[PDB]
Amino acid sequence: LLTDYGNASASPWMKKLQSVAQGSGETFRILQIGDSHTAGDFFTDSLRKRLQKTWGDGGIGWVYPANVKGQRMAAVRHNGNWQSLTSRNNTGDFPLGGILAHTGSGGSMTLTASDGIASKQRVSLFAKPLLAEQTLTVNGNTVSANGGGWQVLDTGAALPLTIHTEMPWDIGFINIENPAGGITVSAMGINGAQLTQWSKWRADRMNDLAQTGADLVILSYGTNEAFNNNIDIADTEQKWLDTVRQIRDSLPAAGILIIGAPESLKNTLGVCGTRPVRLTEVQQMQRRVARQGQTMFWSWQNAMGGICSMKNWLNQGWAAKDGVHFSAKGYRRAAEMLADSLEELVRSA
Repeated sequence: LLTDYGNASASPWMKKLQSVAQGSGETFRILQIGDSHTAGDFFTDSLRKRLQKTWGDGGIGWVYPANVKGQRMAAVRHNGNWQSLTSRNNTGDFPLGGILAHTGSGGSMTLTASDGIASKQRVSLFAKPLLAEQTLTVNGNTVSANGGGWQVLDTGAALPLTIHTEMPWDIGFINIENPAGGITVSAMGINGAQLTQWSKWRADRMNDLAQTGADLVILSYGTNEAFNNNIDIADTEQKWLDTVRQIRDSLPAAGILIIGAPESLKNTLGVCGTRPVRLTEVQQMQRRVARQGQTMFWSWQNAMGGICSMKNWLNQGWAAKDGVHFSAKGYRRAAEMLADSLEELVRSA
């Protein structure tokens, strides 16, 4: 299911994962950026809880600053008055991820862990104050911007985490990491999004990517590309290649993993017809990009059983009735196979 068009065993990220496996105390950071499959967190959470069992619970990772409508964090619950805005339907000075929250004056936000660890964790926030040297608090402690513009605030706190804002800030993803090291899986999904739609985010987004410290970047798109009947494959392929180059420039030591689009259906009639007219071309394009960019490629369609499988997963309670989105059990099933492949690769090094 997983093809390596690069050299995983000899790569710096692999060497770091192995060190983490031996309990070196580092944090190995997995960042899946994708569409609605990613934004639901069912696929990514399965991946989270499994890889964390295998190599260590490094903490919840990069999570939303607030509740996002139609999207889901499994590993944190939100309680506050911030308002999330997303690039799905809107414009904005978005940091990497397509997500920001206006806090307003007198703003307040608390994130409480669906489980917990209650000891002081490492905390970073993407954040942009209205005014240059402005402040906010985290569990009562004063945390300060330097200059203005988007930046990462580095601090430390225990969960539950309460952020107060006397005057307005915009806040992006927030990083929460166990200081004992281990694995984090971060889910940066936008409902309906395509990979080329990083262009909706701010110009310095690659600078943001560099600040996430991701050691493995998983790109999960293709579904919505496939639903554009007039997509230019040739042109799209370039922008995919160029996006891969940019990732490599900004995170020279990261591994890159491309998840080929799973089978989706235009309609659900008669032995898994009908596929979107352009699905196959997008799938084949993704593999080509993987190979040229020396990336890893996980075939989600093969993982399902190959062509004509969506109706079967549909019949099996693994897919939604729309033939495009999966059920919770469906995502957990698919993520487990990815996990399998990842552990198989590392075991093989």
